[PDB]
Amino acid sequence: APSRNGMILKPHFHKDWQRRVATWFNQPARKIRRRKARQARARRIAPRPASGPLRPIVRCPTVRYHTKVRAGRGFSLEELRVAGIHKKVARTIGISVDPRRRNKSTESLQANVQRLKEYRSKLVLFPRKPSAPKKGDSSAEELKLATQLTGPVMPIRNVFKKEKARVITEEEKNFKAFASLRMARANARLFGIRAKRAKEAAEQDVEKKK
Amino acid sequence: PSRLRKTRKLRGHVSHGHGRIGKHRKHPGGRGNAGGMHHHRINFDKYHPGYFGKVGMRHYHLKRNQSFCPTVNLDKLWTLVSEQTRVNAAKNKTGAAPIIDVVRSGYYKVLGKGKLPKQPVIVKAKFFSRRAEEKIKGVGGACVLVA
RNA sequence: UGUUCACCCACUAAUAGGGAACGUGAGCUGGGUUUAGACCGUCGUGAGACAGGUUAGUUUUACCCUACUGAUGAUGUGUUGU
RNA sequence: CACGAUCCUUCUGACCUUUUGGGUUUUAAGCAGGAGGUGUCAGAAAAGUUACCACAGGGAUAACUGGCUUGUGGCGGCCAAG
RNA sequence: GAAUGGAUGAACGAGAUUCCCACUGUCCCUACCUACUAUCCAGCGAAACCACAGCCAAGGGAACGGGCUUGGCGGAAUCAG
RNA sequence: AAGCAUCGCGAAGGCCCGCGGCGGGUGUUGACGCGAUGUGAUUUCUGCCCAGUGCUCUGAAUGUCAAAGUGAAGAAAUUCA
RNA sequence: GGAGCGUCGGGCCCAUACCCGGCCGUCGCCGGCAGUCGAGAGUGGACGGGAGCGGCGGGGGCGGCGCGCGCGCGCGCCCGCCCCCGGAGCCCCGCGGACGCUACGCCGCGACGAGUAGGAGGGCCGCUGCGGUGAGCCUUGAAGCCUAGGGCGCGGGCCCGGGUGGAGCCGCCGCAGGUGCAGAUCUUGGUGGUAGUAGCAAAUAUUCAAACGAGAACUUUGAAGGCCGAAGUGGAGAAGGGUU
RNA sequence: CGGCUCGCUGGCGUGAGCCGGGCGUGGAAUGGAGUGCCUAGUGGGCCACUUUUGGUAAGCAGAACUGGCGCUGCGGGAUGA
RNA sequence: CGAAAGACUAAUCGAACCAUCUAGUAGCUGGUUCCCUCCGAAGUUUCCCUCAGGAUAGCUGGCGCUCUCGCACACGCAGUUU
RNA sequence: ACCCACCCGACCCGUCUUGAAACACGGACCAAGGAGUCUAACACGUGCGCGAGUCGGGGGCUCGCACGAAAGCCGCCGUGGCGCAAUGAAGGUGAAGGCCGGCGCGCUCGCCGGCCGAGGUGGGAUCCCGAGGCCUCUCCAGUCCGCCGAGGGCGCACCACCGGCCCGUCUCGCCCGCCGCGCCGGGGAGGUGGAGCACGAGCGCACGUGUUAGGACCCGAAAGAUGGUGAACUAUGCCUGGGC
RNA sequence: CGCGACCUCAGAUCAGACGUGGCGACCCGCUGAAUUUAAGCAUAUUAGUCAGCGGAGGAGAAGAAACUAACCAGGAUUCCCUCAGUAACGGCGAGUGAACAGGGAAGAGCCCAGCGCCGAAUCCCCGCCCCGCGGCGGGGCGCGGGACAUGUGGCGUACGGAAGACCCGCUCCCCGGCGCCGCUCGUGGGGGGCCCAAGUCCUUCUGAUCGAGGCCCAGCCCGUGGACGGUGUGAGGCCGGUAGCGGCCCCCGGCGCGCCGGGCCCGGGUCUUCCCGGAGUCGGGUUGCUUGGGAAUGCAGCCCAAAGCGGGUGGUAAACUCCAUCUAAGGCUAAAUACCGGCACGAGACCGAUAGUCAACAAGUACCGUAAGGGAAAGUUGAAAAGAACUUUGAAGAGAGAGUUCAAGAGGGCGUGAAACCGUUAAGAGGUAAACGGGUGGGGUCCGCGCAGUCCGCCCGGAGGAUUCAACCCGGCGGCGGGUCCGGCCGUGUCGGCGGCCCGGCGGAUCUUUCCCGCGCGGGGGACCGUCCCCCGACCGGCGACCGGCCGCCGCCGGGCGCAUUUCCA
Ligand SMILES: [Mg+2]
Ligand SMILES: [Mg+2]
Ligand SMILES: [Mg+2]
Ligand SMILES: [Mg+2]
Ligand SMILES: [Mg+2]
Ligand SMILES: [Mg+2]
Ligand SMILES: [Mg+2]
Ligand SMILES: [Mg+2]
Ligand SMILES: [Mg+2]
Ligand SMILES: [Mg+2]
Ligand SMILES: [Mg+2]
Ligand SMILES: [Mg+2]
Ligand SMILES: [Mg+2]
Ligand SMILES: [Mg+2]
Ligand SMILES: [Mg+2]
Ligand SMILES: [Mg+2]
Ligand SMILES: [Mg+2]
Ligand SMILES: [Mg+2]
Ligand SMILES: [Mg+2]
Ligand SMILES: [Mg+2]
Ligand SMILES: [Mg+2]
Ligand SMILES: [Mg+2]
Ligand SMILES: [Mg+2]
Ligand SMILES: [Mg+2]
Ligand SMILES: [Mg+2]
Ligand SMILES: [Mg+2]
Ligand SMILES: [Mg+2]
Ligand SMILES: [Mg+2]
Ligand SMILES: [Mg+2]
Ligand SMILES: [Mg+2]
Ligand SMILES: [Mg+2]
Ligand SMILES: [Mg+2]
Ligand SMILES: [Mg+2]
Ligand SMILES: [Mg+2]
Ligand SMILES: [Mg+2]
Ligand SMILES: [Mg+2]
Ligand SMILES: [Mg+2]
Ligand SMILES: [Mg+2]
Ligand SMILES: [Mg+2]
Ligand SMILES: [Mg+2]
Ligand SMILES: [Mg+2]
Ligand SMILES: [Mg+2]
Ligand SMILES: [Mg+2]
Ligand SMILES: [Mg+2]
Ligand SMILES: [Mg+2]
Ligand SMILES: [Mg+2]
Ligand SMILES: [Mg+2]
Ligand SMILES: [Mg+2]
Ligand SMILES: [Mg+2]
Ligand SMILES: [Mg+2]
Ligand SMILES: [Mg+2]
Ligand SMILES: [Mg+2]
Ligand SMILES: [Mg+2]
Ligand SMILES: [Mg+2]
Ligand SMILES: [Mg+2]
Ligand SMILES: [Mg+2]
Ligand SMILES: [Mg+2]
Ligand SMILES: [Mg+2]
Ligand SMILES: [Mg+2]
Ligand SMILES: [Mg+2]
Ligand SMILES: [Mg+2]
Ligand SMILES: [Mg+2]
Ligand SMILES: [Mg+2]
Ligand SMILES: [Mg+2]
Ligand SMILES: [Mg+2]
Ligand SMILES: [Mg+2]
Ligand SMILES: [Mg+2]
Ligand SMILES: [Mg+2]
Ligand SMILES: [Mg+2]
Ligand SMILES: [Mg+2]
Ligand SMILES: [Mg+2]
Ligand SMILES: [Mg+2]
Ligand SMILES: [Mg+2]
Ligand SMILES: [Mg+2]
Repeated sequence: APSRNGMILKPHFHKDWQRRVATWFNQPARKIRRRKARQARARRIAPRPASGPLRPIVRCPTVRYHTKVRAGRGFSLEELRVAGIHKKVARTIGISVDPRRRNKSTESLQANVQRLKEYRSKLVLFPRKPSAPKKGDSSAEELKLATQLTGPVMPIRNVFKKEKARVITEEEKNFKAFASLRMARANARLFGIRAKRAKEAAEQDVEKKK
Repeated sequence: PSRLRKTRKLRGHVSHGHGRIGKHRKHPGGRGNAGGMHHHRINFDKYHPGYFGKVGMRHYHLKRNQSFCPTVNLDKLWTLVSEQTRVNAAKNKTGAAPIIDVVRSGYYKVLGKGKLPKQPVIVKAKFFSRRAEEKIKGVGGACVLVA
C-alpha cells in the first residue's frame, strides 16, 4: 500500500528480470581486449593513421544540434569530383567515401573540398615497389617519417568567429525584435488563408464583368 | 552495513517489530497502486490530486528536438562573456558595445528576468521576450535576431 | 413403539419422582438420527432439495499415570516366633 | 430530504487551438459548459447446485455439556371472595 | 393413478416385513468341561504416546483443576487385574 | 433382461469419431438393418390435456434479417436508399 | 461474660506508597573546569595639582549607599620611603599553573526511574571473514572440550587456575556479513521413559536311544507315536525368479 | 491625539486603509514556550460508579461520562483481570 | 472403459500418475535467534464488494530547529478557579 | 559456586486472546541447521566533496595486472543527466519596480531625459550608539579601564500580513506599431486558476529509516497450465488355448 | 511398320558425390500457456515468457535505405551511454512503452536479373603425358562425351552504365610450384621438451623441527628469485618451483628475398549518340494475431489487384495541391556483440563435510518405482604400519600379560570426542511429584593464609658502622630561554623600482590580418589585460622559520674540595 505522500511509481519488475540481468564484471577485461586489438590494428597498418580514414566535416541535423559540427560517414561524390579524386581511389589513400550524401549548400561543399585538398597535401603516399614511380612521395618524406598519426586525422573542431565591439547605429537600434517575430509567426499562420480570400476577391471582380 | 541495521536490535523480540495482532502478512492492501479508486482512494486524492482522468491533446510521434529553445535571463547575460569585455566597455569611450551571442553559448531565447547593467550591448538570439528586449533597449542596446 | 415419552395387561406393600458431562460407546449394542447405493411422494426447467416417508450400510488402541479390586512387601519394635 | 465520480457518448460555446514538410477543404482530437448512471447511492459487467466434495482459517460463529438468566415449565407461600 | 406406466401375478429371492408350529441357555439364572491364550520361567524383544506430572472436597478462575486458595490429608519397591 | 412403444435414416444417408486428408467406426453392413431413447416377463389395461416448454411440418402469401452485390448524393473518406 | 450484631475508645501490625540516608542509572541545569578571587556584590586602576585627622556630618530607619583591622604607616629621620613574589609564604594570588584535562575527558548541583504492541539510544556484548595494527600470543603446547578452582561485569558476557588436546590463534582501529534460537505438528542425526513390558497362541504331535560335536528341546541315524491322505504336505511343468 | 490615501459610501458625512507622535505590570493559582519534518504499532476490545436504550432477565445486547483492566507488579479483599 | 455403483484406469480416481511452469497465490494458521537504557500506544475517524483486511485522521516515537531566562532585572500557554 | 536443612514466597513456558495455570493449540529429550535479505525505484533524515553549478558514466589514454580485473589521468570534463523557469490541452507566451525632470491635457492613460535599484508593516537571535551612574586613602582637576546600562538604532533566518511581477483564463476599455494596414501585431486597468518569480541551492557519493515492485521475513493450500509414462491390477471388445 | 529426333517420365547393388543422428550456454524460424497481478473477474497482465517442434555457427541473426528528417540537414547493420520510464498504448486501471537526433565501440563494402554488345567467347565429365600430390590442383595434348541459345561466360547495376572521337599520361597485378634468407612483441609469434641463485652453518628445545639464540651492516648467503607447494611442526637459501630481452634442443606457423611455370596489353578526364530495373508483387478491402504505434506498427489467410515524370514514405481517416525523400517485390559481406554447453587456464573480503554442486568418497552410485522418473548416505589411525611377535585363559568372540609409538587416555569407521542418555565410585539427602525465588544455618570441595600479618613509605631524633661528595670555584660538552633584532639567513601585509615583463610562463569571446608561415580560415609570432617572479630601500606582524655571537639559567663529564659536609646500610 501507499502511505501518505510520495511518488506513485510504476516500476517494471513484473516479467522475469532476474533471468535476464546483465552484469558488467566483464567491463575491465573488455576495455583491455578492445585496446589490445586496437594496438594490433595499428601495428598492422604500419604508417597509416591508426584512427582510420580521413572523414569529412558535417553539420548535425535538427534545430537542436544544428550549430555543432561532427565527422561524417565519408566524403560525398561532388566533394571528390571537385577535389579531383577518383572515387574508387579515395578508398585507397585513406579517404572515407559515402556516396549517399546529397550536397545542398555550396559552403559545406567547399569546406569538405578544402579538407581533401589539405589531406592529399599532407599525405605521404608510399610507392608500390621500393623502386619509385610517379605519385609515390620522395625518399625524404619517407625516411624522416614512416610515422603514424595517432588520433583522428585532421580533427573536426567546431569553431567560432569573434564579432568585434561595434557602435550600434541608430537604425540598428530602432528594430523591434519582439514584435517582428510575433508578426512573422502570424504571417506564416495566415499566409494560406489570406490568399484564399484574395483568390475569392479576384473571382468576384471577374464575375462582375460577365 | 548489516552491522548498523535495525534487524540486529530486533533479535529476541518476537514479531520483529511488525506488531503481533496484525502481523507482517504478504499483501494486505493489494499489490502496488491497487485501489486508487476504491479503498486506497483517499491517499491518491490528497497526495496525487489529478492522477485519474485524461486531459489534453495526444501527439503521436513527438520528437523533442523540435521544441528545443533553451533560455537565458538578462540577469546573467554578461556571464556568457569574459569579464574583460564587460570591463573594456564602461571604458573605451567610443560607445562601441560588444556582442553577446547567446546561440553560441547554448541558449536560444533571452528571457527577461533581472536588472541589466547600465552598459550598452548587442545580443544575438533566436528569440526574445518582450520585456527582455525592453531591458536591452533601455540599457542602450540592439536585439539582433539570428536564424 | 428405535425411542425418551406414552399406553395397555398382570401381580403388588408400593408399582413416588429426580440427579451424577441431559451418569455410563478403549463398558456393549447400534434399532434411530447423520456420508456414500437406491425407492416413493412434494418441490425444482435442471444438478438437486425435503425436522416428509422407506430399505442397505467397517463402532479402533491400555502394556502409562491415577482410581478402584485383589496380591507381594515396606519403616519401626535388638533378632525371631506366639 | 428529493440526489451521483474517472472512462466513453451526446448536445452547446469561439471568425478558438491542434489534426504534425507546407497550404485549402472535409474528418477527427482538444479547451470549456449542460445531458445519458452507476439505489451495493465515493460508482465490478455476474445464476444455481454438491449427501461425491476439496483447501485455508474461525470457539471473532451455530449444532452438546457446563455457566449466567428464569420469561416459559416445574414446586411453594401470602390475602380470602367463594 | 395409468410405458414419468396403473392394476395384477404362478415360479424365483444370502431382499423388506408380521404371525404361528416345532426348536432351543436368547431369557429366567447361571453353572460345569475341553483346547489356545492370558499367568510364571529360559532366550529373544518392538510400538503408540510423553510441557511437568500424577489422591480428594469445596472455592474462585477462560463460568467442570493434578498443580492455585482453604480444608481433607501423604509411607519404599512392586505383581495380576 | 426378454417383451412393449417411440424416434432418425434409401448411402453426396442417420448416428458418431477425427487437428488434417478422395480420413475413419457402424460397415465383410442396407430397414426382418444401423443408429437414438423410454418402459420393463406373462395377464389385464394405458383415460383427458397441444394452453405452456420442446420437437417437427409449409413458405414469396410475408413483419424483421448480415456480409457481400446494385443504385444515391458528395471532392472523397461517405452517407442514404 | 464473643472469636456474634450495633455504637464508641486507647494501643498495636505491615506495602514496592510517605519520610530520612546510601548506592546504580536517566533527565535537567544558557551547569563547572583550557587554569583565577570570590559568596545578597553593589568596581578596579592611572595620573596631576591642592592638602590632612581628614573623611560624603543624608532614615526609631530599624537597613541594604558606605563604616570602625588602619586611609598615615612603621621604619629611615619637620623631610624621605609606602620597595621586587625566582620569593607575599600562602584561604587568594590578575608573574606560572592540577594529583585532575582519553575536553567523545573530568567535576558539581537538582529532579526523577511500571510497561505489551511500537520506536530510539549505548553496548570495552557476542559470531565469521577482509584493510590496517599490536617488534601480539603459540610444540617450554594454539583451537576446541571438561571443570564441588579463583574472580569481574546490572547484563549481554569476560578474565584467570587445573585437566584434556596436539596446530594454530587472538587484542585494538576500520570495512564486510549467509552474525546470536526453546518453540515454527520446524529440517537432519542421536537418546530416554514407556519396558525387559506388548509380544514370539491359525491349520491335533510328539517321545526314547545313538552319533557327531567345546556345546544339542531343534542336526543326522534307528525305533515308537502321529499327520497330509492321490481336488496331497506326493511327483512334474508354464509365467516369474536368476545360481536360488 | 494629529495628519494623509480611496476609483467604496455619501446633502456635508461614513467606513476602511495609511503615516507621525503620546501613554505600561491591568482577577487568582500554575507553568519555560513555539514550530517543522520522517514516523511505527493500532484501527477484535473488555470492567466499574453515575447517567441511559432494548429486553422478564443475563457473567445479555447497545449507548453517554470519567476512571480502570488490556501494557501493571506491590498491601489488602482466603482464592480472583 | 463401464449389465451404470461416479465404478475401474498398477494400495491413487467427481478427472490417473511423472516432470516442468513453481520458491504459484494466500485479507488466513504457525514461528521469527543477545544485553542494558529511554520514551510508550490503540481497538475510535471518514471511505472502501468494507465487516478476520486496507485508507484516512487520532494516539506513539525519533530527529531537530526558533526563541525563553537565575547570569536581582520574563512573556505567552493551561481537562482549574474567580 | 556443590550438596543438604528449614521459614516465607511460588501454577508452565511459547502463543492468539477483552481474558490462559487452564478441561485452548505447539513442546518426550539433546546436538547441529533455521527466518526481514539482495536489486531497482522514490521519499525524508544524516555525513562528506564541490557550489550556479555538479556529475561520471559510457568511452579513451597510461602495462605483461603479482597486488590491478585496482589506481591515476582525459578541449572527451561534458555528448548526456539533474539543476539554474514558469504556465498553458495546445498555437504559444515567459518573471521590475520605483522615483525624479521633461514632453503629450499628468487624462492615476501615451512618449522622451536623469537617479536609484528587488518593495513595505509587525515580530525577530544578534550587532551598533549610548544619557547615566559605580568607585579610586583626602579637595578638585583629569585622560585611561571596565562593570552594568535608562533610552535609541541598523536589523539575519523564520513567521504573519500587505502590495508587486510572469503563464492560463475572464471583465471592461482606450491608445500604439509596420516591407507586408490585416479576421495582423503590440500594450492598459480590474478580478480569478498555476506544482511560479520576488539576489540562486543544487549536484555527486555514503549511512539510516520508511514505502512499494520483485521468491521479497520463513514455512504452508484446494487449484490452474505445458509436455510425457502407464491397461503387470482393473474396466470393456477381439484372437488362441485350458476347465466345469 | 519400321528407323530417327526431341519431350515428359521410369528402372538400375550403374560412376562419383552429398543429407540423415547428436550437443544445444549463446543464435535464427515457428508454436505458445497457465499459475500470477488487477486486492473479485472476463479485455488487460503474466508474455510472445515456461513447456512443444524445426535449423544453425564459432558465433548466429542483421546490413549497404522504397532510411531518417524537415535542419544551415544527416547517411548500411550491430553494440554501449543517453534519449526515457519519455511520446505512445491501457477496464486511460493495474500495468505497459519505443523511435530519430547527440556522444561513443567498430567501421567495408558489393554482385546479379534486366537493357545491350561480343562465331557460346562458358561449364562439367572422360583418356594420355610432365609437374604437384594427408585441404585433388597446375600445364600440355585428344574429331573423346555431355551441359548450354527455354541462354553460359566477359563487360556492367542505379554512387549511373555502354559505345564513339580526339585532351592527357604512362605500362605491375595475380596465382601453382620450387628454393633461400632474417625465428618475427611481453617484451623470441604458437606448441613441446629439458635446464639454470642462495645455510641443512654454529649452539639449543623436539618423537621429528621448517622452531628458538647467534653468524664481519638484523645478524651468514641469494635475492630481476621473500608466490605457492612439498619435505616427521612455523622453510627466501632441503627439493620442486619463483625471477629473468634467461640457456639449449625439437616441431609448427606467419611474414621477407631468389628462380621457374603459367596467366595478364588490364587507364583517366572532355564532347557526341544510345541504355536503364525484379507481379498474384505493390496497393485496397478483410479477418486473426501482433505492436507504444493511437480511423489498422508489423505478420497472415481469403477476395480484389496495379502503375511508369510511376512506385513507396512523409506517426489522425479523406480529396485537391505544392515540397522533401528514397527506389520495394533478387543476392553476398568481416568488424565491435552474444555465450549457466565443451576443451584448457587464472582468480576470489565465497563455502568449509547437515555447508559448498544431488555428488570432496567405487555418485547420478546404491536403492525405489512397470515406466516416465525419483535418488541418498558416506571425508580424518599415525611422522612412519612401527597395524601389537611371544606367554597365558577361553570352542571362539573376547580378554590377562608382553611389546610399537611422544602418545594406542591414536588399536584399522582408529584426530579432537560436546550434549541427550546410561554404568559405576565418592558425598549428601529423602512420606505432601520434582524444580524454582528470597533469607539464613549445617556439611563438603578446593583457594588464600599465619607456625605474629602485626602491613608498608616519607620526613625527623638518637646510638652504631660506610664510602665518597654535594656547597664552592676551574676546564670541557650539551640544552633552554632572552632581548640589543646587534650582525646575517628567513617569510607576511604594504609602498618604490615597471625592475623579471622579450633574459616569467599560462589563460583570455582584449586587439592587430602594419608581422611571419600554411592554406576568408589554421598555426606561430606581435601588442593589450589577468595571473605567476627578480632588485634594493622603508614601515610593520619579529610570526616555533632559522643561524652567529653575547648574556642569564639548567644539566652532564672531568678536575680539584677529606669530612660538624655526603650519601649508603642496619
Ligand atoms: Mg574511433
Ligand atoms: Mg518490546
Ligand atoms: Mg507473531
Ligand atoms: Mg515495524
Ligand atoms: Mg496492520
Ligand atoms: Mg449422556
Ligand atoms: Mg467412557
Ligand atoms: Mg466404541
Ligand atoms: Mg441403523
Ligand atoms: Mg444413504
Ligand atoms: Mg501533404
Ligand atoms: Mg445435504
Ligand atoms: Mg443425492
Ligand atoms: Mg451419487
Ligand atoms: Mg465463543
Ligand atoms: Mg447450555
Ligand atoms: Mg408419479
Ligand atoms: Mg403426478
Ligand atoms: Mg490437567
Ligand atoms: Mg417416453
Ligand atoms: Mg406446443
Ligand atoms: Mg522504564
Ligand atoms: Mg598433524
Ligand atoms: Mg559469509
Ligand atoms: Mg534446539
Ligand atoms: Mg512377558
Ligand atoms: Mg484331517
Ligand atoms: Mg519335485
Ligand atoms: Mg507340487
Ligand atoms: Mg485486527
Ligand atoms: Mg492485546
Ligand atoms: Mg479478511
Ligand atoms: Mg522522549
Ligand atoms: Mg516511562
Ligand atoms: Mg485471528
Ligand atoms: Mg475469545
Ligand atoms: Mg478450564
Ligand atoms: Mg490453533
Ligand atoms: Mg502434542
Ligand atoms: Mg544454532
Ligand atoms: Mg542529503
Ligand atoms: Mg515516507
Ligand atoms: Mg516464500
Ligand atoms: Mg522486501
Ligand atoms: Mg508453496
Ligand atoms: Mg482459473
Ligand atoms: Mg485476481
Ligand atoms: Mg489476493
Ligand atoms: Mg479467483
Ligand atoms: Mg503481450
Ligand atoms: Mg522454450
Ligand atoms: Mg543438426
Ligand atoms: Mg550472417
Ligand atoms: Mg537489398
Ligand atoms: Mg530523465
Ligand atoms: Mg508487453
Ligand atoms: Mg548474360
Ligand atoms: Mg634451488
Ligand atoms: Mg610446509
Ligand atoms: Mg616454503
Ligand atoms: Mg496485446
Ligand atoms: Mg496528417
Ligand atoms: Mg545475409
Ligand atoms: Mg557431506
Ligand atoms: Mg558428514
Ligand atoms: Mg553434502
Ligand atoms: Mg565436522
Ligand atoms: Mg592421516
Ligand atoms: Mg571422527
Ligand atoms: Mg595425545
Ligand atoms: Mg590421540
Ligand atoms: Mg577417537
Ligand atoms: Mg555419573
Ligand atoms: Mg549412597
